Amino acid sequence: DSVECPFCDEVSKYEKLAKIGQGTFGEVFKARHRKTGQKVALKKVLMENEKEGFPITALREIKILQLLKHENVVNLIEICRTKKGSIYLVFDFCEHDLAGLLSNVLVKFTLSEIKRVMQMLLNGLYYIHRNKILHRDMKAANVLITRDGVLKLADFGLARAFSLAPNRYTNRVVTLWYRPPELLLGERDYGPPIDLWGAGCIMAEMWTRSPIMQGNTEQHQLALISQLCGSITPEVWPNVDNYELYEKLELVKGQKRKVKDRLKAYVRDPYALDLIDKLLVLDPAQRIDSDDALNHDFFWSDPMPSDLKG
Amino acid sequence: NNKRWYFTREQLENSPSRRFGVDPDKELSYRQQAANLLQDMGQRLNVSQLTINTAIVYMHRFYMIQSFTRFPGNSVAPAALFLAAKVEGQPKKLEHVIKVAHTCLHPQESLPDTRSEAYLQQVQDLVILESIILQTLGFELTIDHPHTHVVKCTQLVRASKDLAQTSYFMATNSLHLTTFSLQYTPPVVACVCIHLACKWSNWEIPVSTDGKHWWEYVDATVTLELLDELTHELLQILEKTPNRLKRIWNWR
Ligand SMILES: CNc1nc(C)c(-c2nc(Nc3cccc(O)c3)ncc2C#N)s1
Repeated sequence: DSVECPFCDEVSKYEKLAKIGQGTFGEVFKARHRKTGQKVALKKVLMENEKEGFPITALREIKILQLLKHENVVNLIEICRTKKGSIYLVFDFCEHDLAGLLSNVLVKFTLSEIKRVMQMLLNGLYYIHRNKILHRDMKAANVLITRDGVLKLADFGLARAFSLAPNRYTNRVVTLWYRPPELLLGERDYGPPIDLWGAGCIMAEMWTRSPIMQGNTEQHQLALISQLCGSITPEVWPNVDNYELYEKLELVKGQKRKVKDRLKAYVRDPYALDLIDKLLVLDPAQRIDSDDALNHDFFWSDPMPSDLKG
Repeated sequence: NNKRWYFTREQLENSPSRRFGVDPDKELSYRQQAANLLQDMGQRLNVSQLTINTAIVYMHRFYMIQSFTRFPGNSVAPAALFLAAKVEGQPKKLEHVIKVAHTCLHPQESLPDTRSEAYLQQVQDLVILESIILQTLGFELTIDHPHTHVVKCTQLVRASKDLAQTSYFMATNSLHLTTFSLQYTPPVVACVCIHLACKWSNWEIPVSTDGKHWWEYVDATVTLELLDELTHELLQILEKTPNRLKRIWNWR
């Protein structure tokens, strides 16, 4: 005896192709629209554990994809039903994901192409922040590139809106390797700067072809960071000595920044090094923002940023 | 898009419900009723008037696709409220919404043993419904209410603390009492509320240095013809609602 539903199509209009989402992370399928051939990505809304109706986290993400419409942000086409039932987010399909390319040994980037990638990514960041959204899950894997060489920021599952007052946000956000000092020290009043820290790790990954600081626990992560950026001193990071987790996790203090030195090998360009160094800054307050990053001489020197083919 | 959830008068007459024999007069009643249910529950659950309003819009919209004869207000209202609360970051526990909805609709009834099959079933019932609401709204849950635009305007009209309260009063009531939200954009509706708030209090706001009436600075599509016709309609139904007008009547 079922009911009307003008504004929610059955997902069966798409023909499933192949599970992209490995590690069963998401249950993400590639699909093909049955009539026009248009390719899309389908994410099912899980809720095996939801005992509180439709997952509030889903509602959030949906609110956010609906808001964000921009050349460098993945596009939610619509939401679909099944007809026991289930719910699917439907996205414009993206040929590659940055992690897949950085891992592939055959793939190769010129300095000119790398510049372009970072430019699109930083542009996306500028945009969503302009829109009061924090992504909170910056990683190579969450960065897609379309067959025609346009970069898209993806996966807003963990994303969330932010504002101004004292803020009380969830702390355990962002993949460990890409998580910034603030969070590890227990900050809950954080903002856009945490995404830029992510951008830093990714930028470096463009040459090292591998996540740079891979800690096993927060203790370990913070170790690695001190061995790259120097050690957290109220001197270097004004007022860092105000977190409880500060001395209750104390890490060694005979440590000076090797950001430029240790990466000197992989990166040739003095500019690219300088920009990375400005992203991987300890104090979030002193960390470069998307606007200044886009203006960095890196994007306005030779070789200028180019298009993407191989 | 911008026109999906806005309807002409002719479209409002041909409601899914009129299609199943429901008088247009009756239907408005079903709407107001739900709105009340929403208000009463919302207050006992101690959520914001914002959420109450967001639930109320979902309700109005739902019933431009669904018919009252197939989904009763007493079933939709709790579902829609449960939802609006999640959306407005004021989430209420499913068990807790069920409980309040019960005592609201059955002040007399004895609340079931949460262990019962008859209770387990009615939990699942709410959830099913919330889903049917999402799919009806095509997952479009970001609402916009006149209230935002009220402050913006009233402030810039420089109107007493009191005048301003009366204006929001008009706002919240146009939601319970009318289908303005289905026909006019929050901004336009706000002008309607402020216009009447002034008429009610004998406030007159004099013409800008330009000869342009206040509302034009809030929306150029709006005209005196419209505002006058609309406030009349709104004032009429207020006069119909027992004690509503008493709330703002200058007793002195
Ligand atoms: C795991 N998180 C993700 N959600 C979506 C929807 C993803 C996605 N993936 C693609 N294509 C793709 C994915 C993984 C590797 C690769 O080489 C290509 N296109 C669009 C989206 C979106 N949204 S990934």
